[PDB]
Amino acid sequence: YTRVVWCAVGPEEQKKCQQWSQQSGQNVTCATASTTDDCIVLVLKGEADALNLDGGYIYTAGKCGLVPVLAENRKSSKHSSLDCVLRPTEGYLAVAVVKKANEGLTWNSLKDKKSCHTAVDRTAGWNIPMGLIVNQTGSCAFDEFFSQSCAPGADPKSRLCALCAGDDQGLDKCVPNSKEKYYGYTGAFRCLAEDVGDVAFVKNDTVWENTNGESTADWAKNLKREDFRLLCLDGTRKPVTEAQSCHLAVAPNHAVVSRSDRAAHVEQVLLHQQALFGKNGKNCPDKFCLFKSETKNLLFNDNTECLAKLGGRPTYEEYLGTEYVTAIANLKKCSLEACAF
Ligand SMILES: *[C@@H]1O[C@H](CO)[C@@H](O[C@@H]2O[C@H](CO)[C@@H](O[C@@H]3O[C@H](CO)[C@@H](O[C@@H]4O[C@H](CO)[C@@H](O[C@@H]5O[C@H](CO)[C@@H](O[C@@H]6O[C@H](CO)[C@@H](O)[C@H](O)[C@@H]6O)[C@H](O)[C@@H]5O)[C@H](O)[C@@H]4O)[C@H](O)[C@@H]3O)[C@H](O)[C@H]2NC(C)=O)[C@H](O)[C@H]1NC(C)=O
Ligand SMILES: *[C@@H]1O[C@H](CO)[C@@H](O[C@@H]2O[C@H](CO)[C@@H](O[C@H]3O[C@H](CO[C@@H]4O[C@H](CO)[C@@H](O)[C@H](O)[C@@H]4O)[C@@H](OC4O[C@H](CO)[C@@H](O)[C@H](O)[C@@H]4O)[C@H](O)[C@@H]3O)[C@H](O)[C@H]2NC(C)=O)[C@H](O)[C@H]1NC(C)=O
Ligand SMILES: *[C@@H]1O[C@H](CO)[C@@H](O[C@@H]2O[C@H](CO)[C@@H](O)[C@H](O)[C@H]2NC(C)=O)[C@H](O)[C@H]1NC(C)=O
Ligand SMILES: OC[C@H]1O[C@H](O[C@H]2[C@H](O)[C@@H](O)[C@H](O)O[C@@H]2CO)[C@H](O)[C@@H](O)[C@@H]1O
Ligand SMILES: [Fe+3]
Ligand SMILES: [Zn+2]
Ligand SMILES: [Zn+2]
Ligand SMILES: [Zn+2]
Repeated sequence: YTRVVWCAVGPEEQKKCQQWSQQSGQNVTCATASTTDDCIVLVLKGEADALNLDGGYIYTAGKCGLVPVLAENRKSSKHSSLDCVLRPTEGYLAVAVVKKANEGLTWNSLKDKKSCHTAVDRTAGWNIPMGLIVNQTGSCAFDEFFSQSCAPGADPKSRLCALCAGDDQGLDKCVPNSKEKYYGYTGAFRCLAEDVGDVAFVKNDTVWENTNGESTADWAKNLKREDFRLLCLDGTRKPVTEAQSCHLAVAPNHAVVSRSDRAAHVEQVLLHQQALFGKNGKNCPDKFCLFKSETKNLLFNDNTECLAKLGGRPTYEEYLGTEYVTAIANLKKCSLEACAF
């Protein structure tokens, strides 16, 4: 058989990947790159096999010929009798989150406010909110909309990176990897929690997972759900319990992608690796947990119960959904079928 070469984005993911590799008996090994796009390029070159991607990155990867293999499946209600690996995914809720204390901030007064984004090109953090904003403002100048932002992956000298903080030393400001303090779901929510931004573009789960003691992290320790609100598209504000009626979109779950020629083997290896290291995994938590990273969502989201089989052997467009694909396409006209590499 062959080994599977995972691609880790940044040095923290690399550390986790190297643990996984050690525990896997080298069935999985690790390549690393600085950005998700660079990992995609490694995969395209055949120098890595696979990584797990947000839907916006799935679009990039898809255009370049990479295919979805398995999807993250979090806890559900529905389809409650089937195994996680066979339970249909549900998709996560992209939300706009503000402080309750920031009274009178709504969707319609976001202009010239400070924003926190997971990263450029990600679903909840970018594609959905900026796609909506471009459409409603009828302008492609999404780079001049918020007074300041943290939008990892944007030009570090620009207003879209002005709120980003980098790493301990204050290097890597605005890089789109976990070295950036305000990267990703948990980083963007932290940017809001610390009042660096006025609004965070994250998902519903992020808010719950980092409040009311669900996170023991210093910046999250003491956060309370009731101190946050969601911005609905109709201009109202709701408690974070109302995400099902106050979201920006429903997003397709992050999913593993590979070259088509390696998909079957990546799939088999992953199904076995999560049997060992997944949620009820034979050797998790004693040895290693693939879906834990102390809240940092490294390699996979920490709320992943399993990687689930896809159904209909879907193309990247089918997996993302035609509506989301066209929304992305429309947005990218601002910055039209390619491989961008
Ligand atoms: C925004 O993001 C949040 C973070 O992801 C989401 O919150 C999380 O939601 C999930 C569930 O969607 C929660 O997971 C659960 O946590 C529970 C406690 O830790 C677990 O314990 C029990 O789980 C059972 C299964 O869900 C529940 O029992 C029931 O299920 C039975 C059988 O299906 C049903 O049967 C009925 O029961 C009735 C009782 O009176 C009876 O009258 C009827 O005749 C009928 O028999 C019924 O549905 C029942 O409720 C049980 O209640 C426990 O919950 C559970 O296994 C699961 O792991 C996370 O805890 C949430 N996380 C946090 C931090 O809150 C949030 O949902 C999301 N928002 C939106 C809108 O998507
Ligand atoms: C920012 O603005 C842009 C521009 O408005 C916007 O892009 C537009 O997005 C629209 C929504 O995706 C899109 O409109 C479409 O819907 C048509 C049908 O959608 C269907 O739903 C019904 C009901 O569930 C079902 O019958 C279908 O199964 C579809 O799921 C779609 O197609 C048609 O084909 C059908 C046959 O296959 C026919 O029955 C029917 O006659 C239609 O011809 C359209 O192709 C289209 O997807 C707009 O096209 C699109 N505009 C442009 C110019 O591209 C972005 O969405 C927005 N950004 C954000 C983030 O919101
Ligand atoms: C690494 O991958 C190999 C190949 O899939 C696994 O090998 C299994 O080994 C046991 C014991 O020799 C056999 O009974 C199985 O038949 C092998 N797998 C298959 C399906 O051929 C091995 O278990 C993996 N190790 C880890 C730690 O992941
Ligand atoms: O792959 C299943 C995905 O289903 C949805 O996608 C729909 C989409 O809503 C619609 O525009 C189109 O007509 O059909 C696709 C199915 O490919 C969601 O995008 C996701 O929840 C699912 O991954
Ligand atoms: Fe995402
Ligand atoms: Zn092999
Ligand atoms: Zn909806
Ligand atoms: Zn198909």
